[PDB]
Amino acid sequence: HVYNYQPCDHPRQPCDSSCPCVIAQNFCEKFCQCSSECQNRFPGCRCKAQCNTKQCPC
DNA sequence: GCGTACGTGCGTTTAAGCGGTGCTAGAGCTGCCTACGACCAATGGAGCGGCCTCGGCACCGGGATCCCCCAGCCGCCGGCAGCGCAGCGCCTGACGGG
Repeated sequence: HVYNYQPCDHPRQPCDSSCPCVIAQNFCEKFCQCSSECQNRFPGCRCKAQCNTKQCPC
């Protein structure tokens, strides 16, 4: 069930299980209204050599 | 489960052990003489107290390793399953015998 990303909006709600990204089984993008503390956002892709291999989580 | 090496036993054999000398070295003691450490009275300054000021170390923050981990990756190889086959014993021909 691959779902197209949708910007979840949480003006006062937390990034709860009601989060559209959460229910969509997908990470919250930086375009989402989930704050800079949302735990569903991607962490940052710090693969030193090249972000290109099996060790690269990305 | 393997296996060796250490316990048990036997058969030499030899140095411990006993009993015996014989010695003098060295310990024990005494006599006597000296010096050296305790004691006493003085003296000052080394040591101990009281301030009291810088920076060595503490602490931080950040960047720098660097081991630790492990899937990636391949080599290897052996097992394994499949395939081709080598050899044999029987099967069965070739041909004279029965």
